Amino acid sequence: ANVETVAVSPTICRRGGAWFASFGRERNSGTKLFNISGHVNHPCTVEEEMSVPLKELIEKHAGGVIGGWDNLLAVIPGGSSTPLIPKSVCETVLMDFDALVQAQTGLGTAAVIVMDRSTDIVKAIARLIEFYKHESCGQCTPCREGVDWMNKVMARFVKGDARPAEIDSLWEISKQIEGHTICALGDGAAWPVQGLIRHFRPELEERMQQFALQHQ
Amino acid sequence: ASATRVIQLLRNWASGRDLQAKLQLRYQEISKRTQPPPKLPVGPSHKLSNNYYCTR
Ligand SMILES: Cc1cc2nc3c(=O)[nH]c(=O)nc-3n(C[C@H](O)[C@H](O)[C@H](O)COP(=O)(O)O)c2cc1C
Ligand code: SF4
Repeated sequence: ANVETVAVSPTICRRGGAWFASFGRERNSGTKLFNISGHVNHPCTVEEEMSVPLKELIEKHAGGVIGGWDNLLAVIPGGSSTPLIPKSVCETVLMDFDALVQAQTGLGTAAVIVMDRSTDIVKAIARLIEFYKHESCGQCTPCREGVDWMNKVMARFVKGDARPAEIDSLWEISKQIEGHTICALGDGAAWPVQGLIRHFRPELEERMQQFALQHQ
Repeated sequence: ASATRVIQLLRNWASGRDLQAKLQLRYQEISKRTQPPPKLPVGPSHKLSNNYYCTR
C-alpha cells in the first residue's frame, strides 16, 4: 500500500467511510495531496478535494502560471507517467481519475507539472524518456530494448534530424511496448510520447522542416 | 556502312530493296558501353509505418 493510502486509514476509521466519501465525485471520493511544480509562481504541495478543477487548483494554491494563465502551454497532471494535456483541455478538466481518463491522460500520482509557452515541449518529453531509459530494470525485452530505442528517436526529434514518416513510426514503437511488458514502467515510458505526438505533432514537423532547411 | 555507290545500286537492284536504310551491322547507333549509375525505386513494402507483415 502507498504511504498516503495507509496514513488516511485511521482517520477514515475514526470519522467513518461515509464522511470521507462526502468529498469528490462518485467513485472519486476523499481528499488528495497535489504537488504543483514547474512553471507556476509558487510551486508547493497542498491537500485539496478530489474533483477540484485543474485551473482553480493552479491559480489558487500555486499562484498561477508565470506570465498569466494565457501563457500556459501544457500540463502533465499526474507525474511523468501520464500523458500531457494542452491548454485547451486544462481549462475545464477536473482533477480525478475518471475525468482525466476522459481527457486521455489519467490522474496518476496527482503531481501537476506546468509548462508555459516559453519552454521546449519536445525537450521536456525527451528528458522524461531519458529518465525512463535510465530507470528500466532491463528484465523484459520490450522495455529494455524499446525504451532505449525511443530515447534515441526522441533525442533525434529534439534536434530535428528525423523525417515526418518517423513520427508515425515512433507511435507504433510505443504501441508495441505498451501492454507487452511485465511491468508498468513500459506503459509509463510509452504514454508521454503518445501524448506529445497526439497534441504537438505540428511542432515536431516544423522542427524537422527547419533542420532540413538549414542542412539540406 | 561504307562501300561504293555502284555496289550499293547493284545490291539494291538484286535484293529489290534499299539496303542502306536498314543495315544489319551496328555502326554507331547502339548504346555506349559505359553508362551513368542507376537509382532503382524501392518496393511498396518499404513503408516505415502501417506495414505489419501479417497484413501482406
Ligand atoms: C515503475 C513503477 C514505480 C512505482 N513506484 C511507486 C512508488 O514509488 N510509490 C507507490 O506508492 N507506488 C508506486 N508504484 C505503484 C505501485 O504498484 C502501488 O503503490 C501498489 O500497487 C500499491 O499502491 P496503492 O496503495 O496506491 O494501491 C509504482 C509502479 C510502477 C510500475
Ligand atoms: S517494463 Fe518493468 S519489468 Fe519490464 S524492463 Fe521495464 S521496468 Fe523492468
